Amino acid sequence: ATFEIVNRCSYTVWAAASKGDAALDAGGRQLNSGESWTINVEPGTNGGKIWARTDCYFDDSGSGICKTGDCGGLLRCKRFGRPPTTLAEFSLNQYGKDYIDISNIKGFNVPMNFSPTTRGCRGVRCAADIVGQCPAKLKAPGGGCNDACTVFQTSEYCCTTGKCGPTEYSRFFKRLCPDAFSYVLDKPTTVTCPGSSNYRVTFCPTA
Repeated sequence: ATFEIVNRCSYTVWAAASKGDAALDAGGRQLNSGESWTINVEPGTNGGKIWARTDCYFDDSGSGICKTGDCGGLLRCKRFGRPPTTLAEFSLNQYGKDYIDISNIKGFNVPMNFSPTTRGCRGVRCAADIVGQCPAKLKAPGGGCNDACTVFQTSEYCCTTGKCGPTEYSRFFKRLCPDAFSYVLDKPTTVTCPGSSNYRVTFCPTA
């Protein structure tokens, strides 16, 4: 499958794509405002994620740091990024279907549209100003809005026992972005697409 990753933000983003134990394609790249990066993801990929990182500095060897979404200080991510990270999530070619979603379970840093470029299913979007509205206790100093599990580390926020309910913090994410997961047992906002669809992730889709 092919994914076009488009930075519509007015600021530079460092895109990342990983399946947790390995990079997808090159795994990461600088995207200036307006730049597009097309990657090839292998059919049958399970648990892929795409996200944006902000305020990064890297050297020549590709080591450095980002203020949101850092993946162990590498430009080319091999594993997942440090919250807060708005997450595009996908599993491809699972019994003839593709499954996509946007997730706020690891917080929010950049607004995002996640849409197919082929036919047969709708896209999902989380483009509200979650950072600006972020509750005081969840604001990440580096920018972005942390999830309650990252901040407080309780069984309720992290759904550690497999049972947990909505919280005042999860309801904040859900009210601004109903189409994204707000906690682990949120009623699924997953979209079912035909197998081997193609996709576009757009950062800052409206502004």
